[PDB]
Amino acid sequence: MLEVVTAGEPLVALVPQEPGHLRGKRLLEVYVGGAEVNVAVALARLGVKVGFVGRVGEDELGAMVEERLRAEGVDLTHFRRAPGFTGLYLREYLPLGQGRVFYYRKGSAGSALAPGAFDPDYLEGVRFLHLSGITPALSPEARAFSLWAMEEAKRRGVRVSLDVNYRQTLWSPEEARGFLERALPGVDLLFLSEEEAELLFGRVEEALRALSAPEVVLKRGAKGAWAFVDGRRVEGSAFAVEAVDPVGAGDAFAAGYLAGAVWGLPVEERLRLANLLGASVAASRGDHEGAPYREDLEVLL
Amino acid sequence: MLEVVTAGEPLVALVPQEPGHLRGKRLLEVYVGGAEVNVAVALARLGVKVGFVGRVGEDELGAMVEERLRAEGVDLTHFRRAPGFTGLYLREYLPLGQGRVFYYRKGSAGSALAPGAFDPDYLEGVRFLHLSGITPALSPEARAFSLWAMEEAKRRGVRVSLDVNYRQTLWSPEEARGFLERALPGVDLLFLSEEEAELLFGRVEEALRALSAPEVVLKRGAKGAWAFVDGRRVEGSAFAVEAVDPVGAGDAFAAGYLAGAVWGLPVEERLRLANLLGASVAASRGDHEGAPYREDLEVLL
Amino acid sequence: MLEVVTAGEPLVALVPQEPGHLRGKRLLEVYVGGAEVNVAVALARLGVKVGFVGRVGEDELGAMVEERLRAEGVDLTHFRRAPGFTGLYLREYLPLGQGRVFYYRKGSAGSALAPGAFDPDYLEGVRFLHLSGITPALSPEARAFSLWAMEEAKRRGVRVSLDVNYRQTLWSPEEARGFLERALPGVDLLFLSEEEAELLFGRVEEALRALSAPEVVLKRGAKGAWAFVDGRRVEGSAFAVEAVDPVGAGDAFAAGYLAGAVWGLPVEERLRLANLLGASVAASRGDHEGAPYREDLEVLL
Amino acid sequence: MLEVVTAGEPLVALVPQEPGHLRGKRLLEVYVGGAEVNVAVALARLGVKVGFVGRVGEDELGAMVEERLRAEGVDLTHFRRAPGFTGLYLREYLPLGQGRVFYYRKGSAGSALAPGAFDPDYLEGVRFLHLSGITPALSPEARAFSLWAMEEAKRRGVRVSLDVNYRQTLWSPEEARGFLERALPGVDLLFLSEEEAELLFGRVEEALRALSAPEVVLKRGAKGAWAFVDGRRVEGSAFAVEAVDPVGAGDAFAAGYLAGAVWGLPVEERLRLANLLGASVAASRGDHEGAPYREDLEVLL
Amino acid sequence: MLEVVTAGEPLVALVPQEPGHLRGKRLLEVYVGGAEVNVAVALARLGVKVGFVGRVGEDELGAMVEERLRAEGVDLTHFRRAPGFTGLYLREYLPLGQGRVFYYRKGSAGSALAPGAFDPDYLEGVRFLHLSGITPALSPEARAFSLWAMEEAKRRGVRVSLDVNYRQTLWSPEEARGFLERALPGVDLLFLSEEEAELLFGRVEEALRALSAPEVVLKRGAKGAWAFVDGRRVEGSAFAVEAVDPVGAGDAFAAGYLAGAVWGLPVEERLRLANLLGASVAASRGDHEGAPYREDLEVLL
Amino acid sequence: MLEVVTAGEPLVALVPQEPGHLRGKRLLEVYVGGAEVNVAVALARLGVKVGFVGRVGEDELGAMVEERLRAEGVDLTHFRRAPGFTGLYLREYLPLGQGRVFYYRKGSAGSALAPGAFDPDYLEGVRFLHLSGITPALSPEARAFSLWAMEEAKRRGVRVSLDVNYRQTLWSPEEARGFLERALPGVDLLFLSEEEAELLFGRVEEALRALSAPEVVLKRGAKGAWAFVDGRRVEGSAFAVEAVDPVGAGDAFAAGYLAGAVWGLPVEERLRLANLLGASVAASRGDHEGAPYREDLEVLL
Repeated sequence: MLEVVTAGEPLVALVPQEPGHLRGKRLLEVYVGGAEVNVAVALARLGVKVGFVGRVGEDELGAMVEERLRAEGVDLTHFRRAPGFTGLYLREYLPLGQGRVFYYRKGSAGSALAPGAFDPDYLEGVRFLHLSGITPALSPEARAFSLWAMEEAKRRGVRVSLDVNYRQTLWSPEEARGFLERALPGVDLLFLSEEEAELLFGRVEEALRALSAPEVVLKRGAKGAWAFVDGRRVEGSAFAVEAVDPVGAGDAFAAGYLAGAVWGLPVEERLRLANLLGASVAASRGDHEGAPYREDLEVLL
Repeated sequence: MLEVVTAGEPLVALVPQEPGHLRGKRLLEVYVGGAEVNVAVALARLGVKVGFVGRVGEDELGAMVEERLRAEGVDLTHFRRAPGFTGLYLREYLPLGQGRVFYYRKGSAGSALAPGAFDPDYLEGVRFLHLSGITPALSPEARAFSLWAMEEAKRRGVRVSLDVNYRQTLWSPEEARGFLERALPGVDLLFLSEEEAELLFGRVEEALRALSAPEVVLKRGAKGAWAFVDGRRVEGSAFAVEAVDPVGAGDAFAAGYLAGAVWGLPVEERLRLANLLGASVAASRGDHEGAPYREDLEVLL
Repeated sequence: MLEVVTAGEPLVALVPQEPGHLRGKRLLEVYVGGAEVNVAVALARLGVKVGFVGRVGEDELGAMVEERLRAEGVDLTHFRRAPGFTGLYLREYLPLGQGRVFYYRKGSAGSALAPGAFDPDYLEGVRFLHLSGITPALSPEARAFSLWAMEEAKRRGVRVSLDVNYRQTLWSPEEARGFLERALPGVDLLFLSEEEAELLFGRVEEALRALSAPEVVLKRGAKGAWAFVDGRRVEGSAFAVEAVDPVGAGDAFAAGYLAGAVWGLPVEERLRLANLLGASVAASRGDHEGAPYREDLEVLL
Repeated sequence: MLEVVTAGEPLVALVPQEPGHLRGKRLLEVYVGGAEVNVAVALARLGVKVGFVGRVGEDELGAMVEERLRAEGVDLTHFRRAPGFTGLYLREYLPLGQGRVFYYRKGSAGSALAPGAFDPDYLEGVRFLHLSGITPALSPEARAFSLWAMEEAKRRGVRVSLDVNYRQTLWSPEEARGFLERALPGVDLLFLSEEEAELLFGRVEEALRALSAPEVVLKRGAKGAWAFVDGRRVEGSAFAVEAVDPVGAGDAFAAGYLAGAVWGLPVEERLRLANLLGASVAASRGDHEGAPYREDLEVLL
Repeated sequence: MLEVVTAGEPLVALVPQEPGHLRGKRLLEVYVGGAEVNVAVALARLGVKVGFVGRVGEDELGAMVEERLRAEGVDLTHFRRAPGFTGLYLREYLPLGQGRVFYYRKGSAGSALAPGAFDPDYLEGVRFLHLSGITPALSPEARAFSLWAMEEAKRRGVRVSLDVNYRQTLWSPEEARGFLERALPGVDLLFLSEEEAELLFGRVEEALRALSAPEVVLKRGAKGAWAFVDGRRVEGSAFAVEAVDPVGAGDAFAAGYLAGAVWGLPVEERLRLANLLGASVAASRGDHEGAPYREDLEVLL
Repeated sequence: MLEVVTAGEPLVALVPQEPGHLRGKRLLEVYVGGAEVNVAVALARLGVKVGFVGRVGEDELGAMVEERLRAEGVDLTHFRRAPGFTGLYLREYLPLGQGRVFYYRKGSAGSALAPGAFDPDYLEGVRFLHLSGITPALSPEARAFSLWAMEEAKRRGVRVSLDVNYRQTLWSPEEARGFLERALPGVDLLFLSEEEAELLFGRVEEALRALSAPEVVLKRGAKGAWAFVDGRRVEGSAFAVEAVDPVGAGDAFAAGYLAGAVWGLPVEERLRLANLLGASVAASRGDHEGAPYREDLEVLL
């Protein structure tokens, strides 16, 4: 039976093989990405029974997504190729670090997602349903879907996990704020970064007061992070490693924290776990390439 | 002074390094393409003073187009990066030959092109203005632009060359038909393929009766081609070479025929020339990679 | 429900990117191979519901096999990683064509395969069970397994297909002969090459008299091939294409013929089909890379 | 109108894709380089109207230089291919850092450069004329040219900028010294490194006393640098970044400082700017690959 | 005349081009390795007359080993291809550093090595005979060979150098211990790492008391190392460099220390030398790629 | 004992990975070349004991030559790195076939070669001494050396083989002519191409009358070739294979013919042999890459 279920829009990442401006490259590497996706994979790699829900176009890129998911062991009960196209994007990491991103996903088969996108009973018996603030920002359908989705998970005694992920590209801090204030009630687990808190509540302080979910984790760059449960605030291990491709650590981290919880581990181990994931993906090129496999933890144990 | 002026939407081609389904590749080569573009380059490579008109987004891909054009020696007097994005596409050539294409260009800065896109006086003194049936199919703006453009060329005693290039993706054979019937009057030189004639007039025969422009050249796959001028019909050299990447020979050919004319060469040499170009580009990976340089003809002479 | 079930030892192919002696290369491409495997994939790619049975080590190479199979859509109900290692091999194609192969598979987790390796009921309702003469040559366990396996398929009204594939490396023509004579009784469909018939019966003639299975297909290099059913002998289309990497066409072919039969097609179409597969894989680098997908036939139709 | 004009000998760099001895590599990357060139590009990339003066052979490598310059937007009014060959060089960066260089430029079309190499009126209205101590070291022609050149710039109210760049390969510290003492009078802006000062004046102290130009900037490795204007000595930001390919930062830096001045920015910003450039190029493979573009500063602003 | 002679089993390393799990790679680089081999090369590169003794299969990989050795200048008087196969192995370096290795060498032509494997007179006049604790761990033949070998070197006034190199894969700490206690008497020079001392004597302290050879060097990670001669304990330069591929530094180091001794240099220089080697190889991909050449020291001098 | 001895200047070839103008490439492959060198290797690969004589600079490229030669099994008794640099060149193969070459070898350590370059006794007992018309064209030293060299071979009963190889780049048809007329007397075996005969004697007919050496072989493109011995004229097998990189077949061929003779084979087999070599190298990228190994002939036998 599935332990975790996530949902979102899959995207294909195109990335240069080395730092520098995209304008100058002539060879791009192809990777499969998408927050929720990055997360499903990570979990899948750790032995967690997880299912992904989403759509992709009936194009070669869609096929690729599917193969990849299927290969990783993700449950695609409610995932399929549909008329339309698959969203993709181009990335570029500058020498001194200033990255920039370009999207080509508006109107993709995957950005459809509307309430009822799958059969709710799917959620039954499941531990968690994870989502990203990116999905609801795509379209009003999605927005609705999202609300609908956790509503249903709640209704089924399924824990709702949410990684804020504010994309200025998709919407305003006000809209984002509006969304959250409407959504928070149904959230049990929330993932957030400092910038995001600052950028939407002025200070990482107010944000906490406002968004007081049962459990909230705050990513704080390389300064570890803090977990907030039972009025308690455990701090996580900070990491002195340099980013290779920090483009998916955020998701890896969450996944990591998720796996811990799914295994009913003390907040300390969950964090520990989460950085471990984040670290690994950050240390590798690709959205979720670098995500470790269960047997790795085992040896590392 | 410019001898030739072409206009269209530039696109960035992404192509696998070897036959096979895109879904399986993980490394894509980056090339600059776009019918009119492919043509401007070819000519440029041959010593022809040519100018390109069009727009691209203010993105790294746009920058790339520009560098490439600039490097080739194309006149960019009326070419520039503008707000928006640059259109791109992914290609894939199957083992047995069934290729398939995926676009990501709708709404691109380059698909804007509306009448007056540049200063008409530019056209002055110019020998030819070349266009592709792809441009007017992009948007009504373009459609209008096209008409406008040759109108202006005509008005300036500039020869109008047109490569049909019917894209089913952009529109219907009816619309295409409608366009042509309205445009033909102002065409002096027309490039056409058998399938296109068949696909829009039932037979390569009727098409000829209907579209009787001063000079018409019919591409007939590897069976050479025929030139129609002065009620005469010269046949061109057929070529027994195998295609590597036939994705731009059509343009190369045209360019080739154009260079010939610009040099006031007998229809025989123009054809000869045209196949030569087509052959070379077809024998090379990339949209217009393979286009020979003037000094090459010289040695080949 | 599964239409086809195959079983064998998966192997990882390491191959230079271009002709020449392995001793000189410094970059090897990694491919997944193994007769039965190559076949399962081909079918899988064609829409056929097929399942693979076998084992691989608990190593990164094993993981790779699995991902690949899983991605292709193969049923792995009775496939898994087990203690031990994964067999692999290095290939090398010489300029003038003299290839040579090096194995590193003896004692691999995959070469275990003993009778009962999976639950026989799996076979139920299945059309065919395919095997290669390579498997029984690996070990006495395998040898036994093989016999056991078709015994069970027979017992379930499942058609037994066998591709001889004599490997001198594994055993002698006598042993091979011994095996066949003991196995033929249970074979409904047999795939064979001229050299193999010559090499084990003196002449491609005697081999036929001796190994008279309900249906036998003889691969005859580029001279087409012959099908023997109902005392009839249809000849297949010969192919004038040059081999790129002929290392798996043999399997592709079989798969091709299998798909045809599974679809209940006239022997003529099955052959036609088979060469088509063989040709495509032969025209591509990699063991089964080049295997076409169902939708390809469709366009080709 | 041109804001900056530089002149020198263009060279083609050949570099291994990774650290190690050249003797062991078998694949070399091709880059366009040459102090003055590296600088023209950098500026060009920043929006500065700059022109380059120099010669290259009538070879494929020359053509390459030209394409590259042309693509970057450099004014080639007085740049052209001429009989002869194009200078090139091979580089190699060792694991522990000990690099070594090999030249193949003696007698190149580009090392000709003699007084009058271009029309002086070109210089008119221009802000600065930049040169490197490498040029005059090439040949007595060049040496003369150099003197001639700034003489002419002076004569036109054009600021003379000079990056010492002592190459032991080309000449002795005495000759270098001799040159400078003869040239300094006409220099308004001088770029220098500590080693060079030490290596030619014993101490970075004496060098300053001796070479007291209106404005002098001293590169001091990663310890920032110092600017000397109006008896004042501003210090620049030191940078804690590791060199990827420090082979052109020196030029990038200068360019950077130049752009600042051209924009009439306070010495502080000029430095800031200069390190920024240097840093970026140093963080990238290639002579001037890594040089940022104007719109980058903008975002970085 | 040979100054140094080493002996062991050559192996072919297969390594991914970048960090990550082997299961995910699809391109592996081919390198020649094997402790003793890595060492012979290093020395060879430094101008030291050294000879290698060992066997490899009559396969393409064997040929490769030979070419490589031959190219490096190693004396192969008693080295040859013999029936059988060549051992090889696959490596994989994880993002966070946890490497893992996979062997395919059991039963290789090279693991034969039995007493008398070569003519003892070879050893005559030689300075040192170097060995690794890996060889005797391969097989009882080898084990015997080893003992035999230094016995013979001793008998010829040849210094015996031994790099412990405990491989848990080959045997137990007890067996290893047993071996050493039996071998130490004939050792003049011993190389050891902290872990190994800890892992076989509880503490790096006891190990020293137990294994008191004339000269013993203890590798201590990046904390330099200590040399033990004449009741004295010189400490070596610690190195603040990050490992690229630390897979052969251990050997490089030893070689380095060997070259020093062969040149009769003070222990200080020998260490200095040794780290230098280790550092260089560690800073490069490949088993012994990165090993510097004599003329490099010269420039570095 | 050496069977063959050749001498010349080694050069490093830099070549694009695919057809097209060098100006556009950005990645060049590194190969070791040089007529005589190409030949020594070929022979070496065939089991022939051959020695090479020549010099290279004390640079990383020189080192490379040496490793390569050494790895191939060539006798370097009289080969060494000397002060100076190593000659190199860049190649480029155009789509339609018009290749062009660029040298950077004038004044190289290797172009020194003067009479007495090695000890004549080396030649003793040797079957043949092979040379190319390229060497004497390099410098008057070389020119003298050449004469000197065969003089010495003659004096030692060593057969003199010469491959004309007229390089217009090095000298005039007159000088070439002058050289030959002075050298022919001492030639026993001469290799020549039609163009060369035409280009230096008007007709392939006169050339034969003029240059009547004991044995002369005329390369005639793909139309086989003719051997002239004992007033007889055997014709060789023509080859219907397409050139990949025809840049060294000429040498391969010669080598091939040489091996035959060294093995005392009938002129028919020598030719047969020669085309075989030429074909193989022509079918491969690189100067002599593609040269087959003895064991290959064996299988091919």
